Amino acid sequence: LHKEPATLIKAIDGDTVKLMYKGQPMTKRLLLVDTPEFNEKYGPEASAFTKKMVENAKKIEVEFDKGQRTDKYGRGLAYIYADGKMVNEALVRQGLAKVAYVYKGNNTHEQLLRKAEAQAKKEKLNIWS
Ligand SMILES: Cc1cn([C@H]2C[C@H](OP(=O)(O)O)[C@@H](COP(=O)(O)O)O2)c(=O)[nH]c1=O
Ligand SMILES: [Ca+2]
Repeated sequence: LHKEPATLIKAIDGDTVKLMYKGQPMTKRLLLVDTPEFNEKYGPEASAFTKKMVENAKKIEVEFDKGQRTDKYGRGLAYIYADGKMVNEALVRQGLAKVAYVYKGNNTHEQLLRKAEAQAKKEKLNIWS
């Protein structure tokens, strides 16, 4: 996989962000994770965590997996990096997202994320508390 440049347009919620990618505005949905909706428990914390991560970043990168790059809603499916740190993994490590939506073909970082989820659950963090 390769990292490609993008710039933040707007934080949306815990697992979606609006970025400018190849010069077009696009809503990116984070691969392999599920954050609670803003209206559910830890939803506001997940949105806040992602917002901080992307808004503080000096460099945001998008990394597509091997499979489909857009979902049925037209959202980009990607791993997103903020100054080299993966947002998807960070949310999971903090117990603010579950590993989820693991489809054959877009799952290169599954093991990495499940490893994070295990540590988060061990520490009884947030969703696991
Ligand atoms: C993460 C991801 C979600 N999706 C679709 C599945 C779900 O369809 P449904 O909307 O019919 O349930 C939806 C969940 O996204 P959200 O968690 O943002 O609601 O996004 C994909 O198709 N591929 C993916 O990799
Ligand atoms: Ca969600």
